[PDB]
Amino acid sequence: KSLPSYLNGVMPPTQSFAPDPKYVSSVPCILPIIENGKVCSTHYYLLP
Amino acid sequence: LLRILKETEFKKIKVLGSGAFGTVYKGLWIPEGEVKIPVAIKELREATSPKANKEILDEAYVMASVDNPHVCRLLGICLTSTVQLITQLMPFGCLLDYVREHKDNIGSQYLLNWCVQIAKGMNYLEDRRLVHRDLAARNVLVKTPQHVKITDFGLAKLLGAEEKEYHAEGGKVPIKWMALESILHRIYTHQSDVWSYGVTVWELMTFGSKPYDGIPASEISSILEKGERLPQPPICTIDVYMIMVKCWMIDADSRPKFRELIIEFSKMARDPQRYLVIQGDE
Repeated sequence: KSLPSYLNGVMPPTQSFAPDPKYVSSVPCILPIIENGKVCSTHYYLLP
Repeated sequence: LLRILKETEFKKIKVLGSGAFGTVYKGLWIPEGEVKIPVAIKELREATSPKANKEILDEAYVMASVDNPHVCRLLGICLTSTVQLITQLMPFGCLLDYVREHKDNIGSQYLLNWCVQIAKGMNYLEDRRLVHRDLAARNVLVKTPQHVKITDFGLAKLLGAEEKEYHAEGGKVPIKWMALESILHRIYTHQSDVWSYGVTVWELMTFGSKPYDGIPASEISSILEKGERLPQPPICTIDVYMIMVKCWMIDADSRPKFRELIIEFSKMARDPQRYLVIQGDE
């Protein structure tokens, strides 16, 4: 009943609302935080 | 109205967490002419400019004054070489952990009430002219499973009299919770908080899933521009999902307002089973 049907309950990473102009915008430098090998996977460096 | 604490007044018993902001402690507070109060102690570790310290303080004065069930009051502050925010301990912990660990003890009623409670708290802060800038399920805390609270780890901003925007300087930032204009332009507004409310809400309904799972944060701004957004949760009817999605409109002013979010989720919360279909919750 308007619930999403997925194969075996599995979500895809994303779902597209294209070509709706409210969701389509009509590429900066993101770096992880790593002290050996990621002490935090939710935050990143944001540079120009 | 904001209590300045001496270092003698309080001690850190245990570490509870770390991150970009710094470190959270289990702690004990003894006010001066007294009772021991179990507290959390957040130690901010960013080497602050004058600009940065003034901004934290101003945020702190506001947080000290809050009187709303759904927002944590700043009990005190200890400035030295580091800022330490002292706040009432929440032993139940954060909401992200709860929904991951206690999925089976969560029905539609709990979930939509959490949504309302967070909206109410976030609206309260918007009336206080505070851009929170860090809403995630990793920063909503459980007082009790019926009652949840928003907190800050020093990153919120008070907007001056004729300011709509806050322009951040660069830092460590939660890309997958951020509105697109905060990534491209580092602009933070009450409406960018709305975006992050949506993501918060997605996390709840997916019982703690990692958003955009398997897509590196480096690619996020692209897929957003192309119209890709977080998928519809398995338990969600279309009515709920469409509310979440409207928070991720490109035009920030066109997104819902926390006011509307309260009214909307509050209606749904009077007939929860209509709007969230959860196994065994019938």
